[PDB]
Amino acid sequence: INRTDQSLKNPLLGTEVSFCLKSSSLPHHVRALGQIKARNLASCDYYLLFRQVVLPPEVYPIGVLIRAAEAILTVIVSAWKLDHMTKTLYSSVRYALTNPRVRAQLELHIAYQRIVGQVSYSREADIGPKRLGNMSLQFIQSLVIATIDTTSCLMTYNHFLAAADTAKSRCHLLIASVVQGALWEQGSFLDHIINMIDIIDSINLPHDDYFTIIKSIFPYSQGLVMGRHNVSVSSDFASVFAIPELCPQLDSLLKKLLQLDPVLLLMVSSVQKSWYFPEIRMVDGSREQLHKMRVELETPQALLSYGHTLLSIFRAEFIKGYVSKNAKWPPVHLLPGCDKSIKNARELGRWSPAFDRRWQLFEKVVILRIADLDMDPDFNDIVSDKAIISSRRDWVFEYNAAAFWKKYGERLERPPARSGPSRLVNALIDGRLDNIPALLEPFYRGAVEFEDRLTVLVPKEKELKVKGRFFSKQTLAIRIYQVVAEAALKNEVMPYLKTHSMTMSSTALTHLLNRLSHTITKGDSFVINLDYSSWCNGFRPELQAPICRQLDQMFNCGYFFRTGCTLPCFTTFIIQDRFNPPYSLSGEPVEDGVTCAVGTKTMGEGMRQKLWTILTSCWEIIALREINVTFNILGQGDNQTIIIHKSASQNNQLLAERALGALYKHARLAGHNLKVEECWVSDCLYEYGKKLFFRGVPVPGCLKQLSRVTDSTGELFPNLYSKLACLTSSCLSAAMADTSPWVALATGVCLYLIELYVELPPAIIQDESLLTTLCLVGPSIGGLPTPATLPSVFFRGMSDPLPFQLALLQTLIKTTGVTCSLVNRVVKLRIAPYPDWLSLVTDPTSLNIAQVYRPERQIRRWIEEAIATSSHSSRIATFFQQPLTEMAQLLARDLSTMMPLRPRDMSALFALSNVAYGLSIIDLFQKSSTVVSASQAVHIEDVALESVRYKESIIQGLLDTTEGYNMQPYLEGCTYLAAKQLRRLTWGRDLVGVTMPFVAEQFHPHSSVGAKAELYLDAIIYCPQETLRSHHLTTRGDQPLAANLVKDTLVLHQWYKVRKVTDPHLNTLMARFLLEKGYTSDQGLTGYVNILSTWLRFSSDYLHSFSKSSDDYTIHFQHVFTYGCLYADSVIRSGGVISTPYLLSASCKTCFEKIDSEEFVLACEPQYRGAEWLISKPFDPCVSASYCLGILIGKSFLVDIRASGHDIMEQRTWANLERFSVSDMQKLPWSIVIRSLWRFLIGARLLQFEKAGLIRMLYAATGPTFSFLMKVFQDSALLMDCAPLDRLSPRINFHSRGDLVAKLVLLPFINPGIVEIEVSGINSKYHAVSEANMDLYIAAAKSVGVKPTQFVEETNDFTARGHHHGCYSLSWSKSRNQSQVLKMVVRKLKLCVLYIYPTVDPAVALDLCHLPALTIILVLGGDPAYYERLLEMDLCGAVSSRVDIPHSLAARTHRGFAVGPDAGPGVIRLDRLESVCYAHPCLEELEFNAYLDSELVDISDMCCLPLATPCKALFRPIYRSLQSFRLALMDNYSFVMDLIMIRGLDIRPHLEEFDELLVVGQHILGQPVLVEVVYYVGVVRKRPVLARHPWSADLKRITVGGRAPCPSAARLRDEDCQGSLLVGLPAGLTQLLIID
Amino acid sequence: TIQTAQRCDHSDSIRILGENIKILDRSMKTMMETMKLMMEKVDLLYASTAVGTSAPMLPSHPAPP
Amino acid sequence: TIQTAQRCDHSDSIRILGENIKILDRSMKTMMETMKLMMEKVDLLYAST
Amino acid sequence: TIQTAQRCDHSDSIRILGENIKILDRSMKTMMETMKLMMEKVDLLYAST
Amino acid sequence: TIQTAQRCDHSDSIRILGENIKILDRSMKTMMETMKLMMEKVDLLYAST
Ligand SMILES: [Zn+2]
Ligand SMILES: [Zn+2]
Repeated sequence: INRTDQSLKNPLLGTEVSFCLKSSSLPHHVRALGQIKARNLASCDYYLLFRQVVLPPEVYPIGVLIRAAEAILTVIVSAWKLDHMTKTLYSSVRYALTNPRVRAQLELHIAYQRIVGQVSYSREADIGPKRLGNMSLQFIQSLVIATIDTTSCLMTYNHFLAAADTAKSRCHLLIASVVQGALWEQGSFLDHIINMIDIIDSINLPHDDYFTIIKSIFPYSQGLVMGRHNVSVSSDFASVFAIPELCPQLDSLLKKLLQLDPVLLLMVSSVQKSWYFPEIRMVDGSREQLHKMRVELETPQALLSYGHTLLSIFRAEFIKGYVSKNAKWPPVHLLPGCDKSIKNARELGRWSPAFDRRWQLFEKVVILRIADLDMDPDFNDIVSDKAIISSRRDWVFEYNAAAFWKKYGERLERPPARSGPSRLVNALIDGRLDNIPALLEPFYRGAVEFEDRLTVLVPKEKELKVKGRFFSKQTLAIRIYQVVAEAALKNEVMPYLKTHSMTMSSTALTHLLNRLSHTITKGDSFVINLDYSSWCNGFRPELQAPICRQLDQMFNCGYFFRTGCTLPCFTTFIIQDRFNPPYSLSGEPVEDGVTCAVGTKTMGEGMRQKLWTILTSCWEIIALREINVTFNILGQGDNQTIIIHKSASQNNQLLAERALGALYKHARLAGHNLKVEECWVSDCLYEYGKKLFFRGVPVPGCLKQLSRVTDSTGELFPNLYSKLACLTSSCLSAAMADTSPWVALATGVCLYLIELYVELPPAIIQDESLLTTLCLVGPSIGGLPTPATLPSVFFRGMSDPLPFQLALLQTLIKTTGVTCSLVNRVVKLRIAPYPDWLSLVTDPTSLNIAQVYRPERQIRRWIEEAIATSSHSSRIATFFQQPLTEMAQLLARDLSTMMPLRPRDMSALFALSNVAYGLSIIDLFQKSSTVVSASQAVHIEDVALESVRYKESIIQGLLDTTEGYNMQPYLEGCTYLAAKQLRRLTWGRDLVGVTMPFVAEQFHPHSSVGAKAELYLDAIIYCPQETLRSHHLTTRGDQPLAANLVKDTLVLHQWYKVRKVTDPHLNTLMARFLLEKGYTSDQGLTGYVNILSTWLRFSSDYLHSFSKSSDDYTIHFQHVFTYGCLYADSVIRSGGVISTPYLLSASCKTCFEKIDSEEFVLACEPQYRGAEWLISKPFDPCVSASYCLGILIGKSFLVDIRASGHDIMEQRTWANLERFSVSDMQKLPWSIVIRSLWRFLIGARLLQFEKAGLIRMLYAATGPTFSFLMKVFQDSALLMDCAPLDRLSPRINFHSRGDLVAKLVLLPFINPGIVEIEVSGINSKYHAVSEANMDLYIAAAKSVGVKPTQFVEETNDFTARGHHHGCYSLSWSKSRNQSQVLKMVVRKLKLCVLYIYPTVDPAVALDLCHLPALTIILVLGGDPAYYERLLEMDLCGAVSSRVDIPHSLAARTHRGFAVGPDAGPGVIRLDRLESVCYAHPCLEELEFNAYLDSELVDISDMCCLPLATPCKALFRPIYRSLQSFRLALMDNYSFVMDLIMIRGLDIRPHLEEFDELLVVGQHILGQPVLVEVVYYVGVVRKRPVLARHPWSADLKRITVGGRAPCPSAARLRDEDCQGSLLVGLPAGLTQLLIID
Repeated sequence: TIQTAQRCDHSDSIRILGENIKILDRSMKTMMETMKLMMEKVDLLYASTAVGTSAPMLPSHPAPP
Repeated sequence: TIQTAQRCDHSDSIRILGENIKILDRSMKTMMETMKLMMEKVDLLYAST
Repeated sequence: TIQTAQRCDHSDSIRILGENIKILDRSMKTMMETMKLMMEKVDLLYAST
Repeated sequence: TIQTAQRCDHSDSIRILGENIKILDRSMKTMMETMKLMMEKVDLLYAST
């Protein structure tokens, strides 16, 4: 066949056209030459034609497409229940498809795609004169002849592909831009896009200049943005480019866009691959490439010297990494003359800081063997997407015999038989890769055979470099060498290097980026971007020889690496440019300097991609450290982003200038001339990971990613299904990485409809209802892939696509004029006759349907016969042709016998299987590059016929009206039950484990404007801290955001042994699995909504139904929170403002199913014998869990204390301490955890610094700390049930629950009296419990029992006839009298229901709450902040037991009696009396008068009610018993004495607390209470000193003011009690108590 | 009997032998590095003179064990 | 007596010194082989003279 | 007694130690007559420049 | 018993190898003088190119 491409995937090359125009003898060239008209524009100027193509307006009736898109988007949004947004979307798409320019572009794209589909993969040779408006395209084999009137443009097929791709990209760009403009603060920027398109299309400069402008458009925009918003460091990057001097209109447009909004300019200008691509100038590009490869900017000797310096710095960095990891020096040898400091450091084992600035000392240290080289790469990466050649005897294949004959005058002597097994896969099958080390030996010895000393240079496609960006395609042996070396470096070296480790790690890197995102705005930590334009054609052998020798010595692979640094000096390079072949002399190419080059200095692009990164980091570090500036490096290879932190010595400008100078100097020495035209310094704009952050906020990529047309129909013959799948994957990737889900979804729907329009016939296209149903069907139940039915778009983690699919279909049926019959005839469900368990294990969520539209691949067919031919059998080639599929089927059917069938666990089990590995290897071998291209190339008529066969089959299938399985019963009622029933029917065994419901079905959003009580019964509440508006969508808020098989098998063994099961069959299966491997012995949300989330506070108040019991329900919190944030985002973007808090209520009752905490009992003994050929190489948990929690918390505190204020905003505890529930923790007896933590703390025995840090931050609360402790400690049950606390409760005094917990957890360092009593308990084996298996103990303790109860302790009540016991709640608080007065009024009025507004004092509300036989209804208006505060304050269950939450959240105004308002019906009002004219029997002085609706309430007859066990709100710790007060006072005195010994600790806050107790004691003793007291504190003669009189000059004077007599102390002021207080007290304490 | 044992003990002599062997090993390592420098120089010179001609890549390491 | 015999036996030291001398011999073979190539690297230079 | 007494045998080890020393010294002499090969080759190279 | 002790007696043999160690060590030294000299010879040759 011919024209075997439907998308541009090769670089444009005009050599063939030029050869044809030179009177070539090829028949098809002769035919083509006879059709070009007089004026024949050169192929270079192909865009000059395809820019003049104009179709007549309204050529394609796409109105049905518009209606279908509208209906589809309406249905999707309605299903999501965000109906208020519909209008916007429902209009935007319409507008997008009604603008004349956008419609014209879309019609042009459709015409292009139809033309491509009518010619590509055609049996015919030359296709008739197809018409494209005013063009007259006329294909001839791989040559095209465009013709606008009297102007031919003879070009290659790839040029036409480039034009079609340009049209497609422009259509995508226009549609995406319109949709984005709809959902965007400053919308409708489509006009600027159209103006830009017209301006660029108006350019008339020659090819080279035009493409220079196109290439520079984006860097110039970056320069414009930087030059306008650089606050500290000046930049002149914008001045380098010549856009203003060549395209003034484009410059003016860019300036205008910058004026409007910089982010808009960055977005618009990022579309590079949407303007016609260039025709690489091979003659002037290949010569330049070859010359640049073998140029010498530095003399080799200087290069070698600097290479030695690089070796020194590399050794230093590696040693630092190794010692930091393994706490010891690696095996090293010190040459004579080594500095004594190195000797001592090695002897002890450490990394003295002085080394980092003195790397030169390391020149005398040589690292001995540290590891070994694994000459055995896995197939996964060995055959990755990288074309290769069999061996040197293949170069003749990549050229044209006729062209070779014409150029010289002699034949090519091409071997008629295929001299080599095509690509990697074919050579592998031939059996060459059987023995890897035997193949790599010549590298080890250092003499690679002549057969493997050839490399082909291939121009890179889809790029704007006029002269090309050649990459390397290399023989098999060199490819294996590169793979092995890269793997070894990435595994055994890179992690040790500090610079690359922080980027290899996913979490660490993120932290750094976050820090930068929070610093560049502040005016510090600027960024330097370096762009090595000649990185690959840089490194010379000399620069690599030292580090390469060191590496060879490290891995004991003699000269293995070193050979790579000299190999290019003996290699032959040729340029893959057909119709321009190098001359041959004796079967080898000759050197001409234009097409062939015998030996060059550098291996080539990509080769040794890692070692080069190591060296680059090395010399950048050398450059920076020598000027002593803190820095970080993020290197993507060619380009490097260097973050430079501010230094108080100099401003940012001088620092940046010095850093640039140093980098230039120290990169010149390494033979990398760093021209200052691509390196710039900024503090507002920086790029990493191809994401362009501006002011720390990522720039949206919607325009770029959606306009980046992918390869499409990859690794398969062309077909509708593959195109739709690729489009869906592109849309999902755009949504997941960085894009608005709505923009991606709408653009995906529009593009999907366009794609269907391209292929399908008018019979289906002109049917609106059929088109809608077909687009909504989804792949799950069996249908073409679509971007609509993808719940993974909105949500981040794993998703279940079936319930969402059924919900979409239900909404469609219920809203649109479509009946269930149409859905039936579109879905065409057909249950498979037998269970295919292999599909289930591969895809747990799938059904047993026959996927008719799926394309049946035949790659296995081609290779199955390939292995049969030639009988070669040494490797995977032979011992993987066994009936692997049948064995996998047998294993799957065997796993199917599980009684509570769990597809998730089924897949888990069928993952640690030799058969599973074999199947995965087969899949990778099939679905990869270098195999499909090779397999398709050898056999292509098959795919040519298969494409048309598939197209006809799918058309016929879609056209017929026969209905399938009646899906009516599954399109009504809760979608969760429907999904379960459908799975059970299609499978027949009632899958349990994967049916997590559709969140929108589960939860219905609502606003608190008129919410009823019932809606609040089970709801999740969101509170915005202020009125929300579109501005908030961007400005951040304040609220927080191989060999593995054996280890996996062992981990699963432990996990399944923990779950308390006894399955002999499962143990047998696991033993069989391990037998083969040889072990035969034993919150978070998504990217889109984080910013808006930061302004919202989540919650969990539906505990009234679905969180009180330990049973876990199907709810998925991440998804629920993401959905709620999406609702808020929709309200904002639809022009609304979120002012009041809003809730998500529980809608579908049946969608809340209690999770089945059952265990599988696999019945039949397994029959999966094994795959010997595969894989050549080989006490209760409560106590353990409690000790583990104690030690984990201890180390978390130990790491938190080290962090500074700038390093505490991160919530990442030591090791992910947060992913835990609340009930799970409450299972453990907290006493055990407290004792474990105390033992760890005392055993740790940190010195003053750490102790002071702990004291300060724990009295405060920050980060993964007392913060999360208090989080865990809301439930008052634990407190009174915490054995340490109950004993301690009468020993310490507090003021809030945030202080009692601090005292309890700080007991070890404050009150040794009791901690040394509880320290008795200990067990060595518990200490040995490792944390690597921490989750195992928690899982073992998941179902220990039931958590404790809350109880309800009482407060001092009153009655008409009572006994005055004199006890009163809130004695310390000033509101004491007010609270008591309100209590008396309530009891006098005999109220059963009372309303409390947030205005009332929290303490007063709490005291009112503790009243029995009273219902409290807080007027919260949907904000639980006040109620949460009350719960936190209280230490009993009174609040939780007597506060009606459903009514409180639903009440905006009081209904009946209330407190807090100053006036109104039923309002209780207290008027403070100017003079106390009444002495109440219970209250000595009545300071207030109670009124109710203007009527005074008489409380004279009221009297105290008999008291009983009181709540902690009465401050029992200081009880009537003065001995208790004596205990507390002495304990605090001792604690203060101990604190005084802590150097550098601000003791003042503690001294005020101690002075409070001192005031209480003075009041008890009768001493006067001085308003101000001056205390002198210091350490004299190594002893604490706390005296009011200065007897030592070193004592620090501290003054405490505001001292007042505590009325609570009045009760303790018994005359006989005064003497008992001072008996036995310390002399200093007695002196302090007694006022002179 | 008692005096016949310590004469049969040569712990100090064996320690001296081991220390001397360690000295031999150290000097051997130093030679390894000096020879590696020589090899670097000669290999780089040969490679530099190799480009542009078909000079064979003579081995620069004996063989794997 | 027995404790005296233990001090009289130094197999552990014998083992380490035997291994050390063996690896020394291997290093020597490597020395000879590596040097052997230099003659091929320099003889052509003399011819070029 | 006899079982442990036989373990004290080290004559076989002394044999291989002696042979190792002999062969190592032979390699040393071989390298001596090797280096002596290029000794003059590079010594007269002073007059070469 | 005495004969067994005599059988284990190898001090003389040890003495022999002990002296060889010097012949080793001394020999080792000369190598440097015949390599450092050529090391610098190559170094000043590579620079002059
Ligand atoms: Zn439902
Ligand atoms: Zn309470």
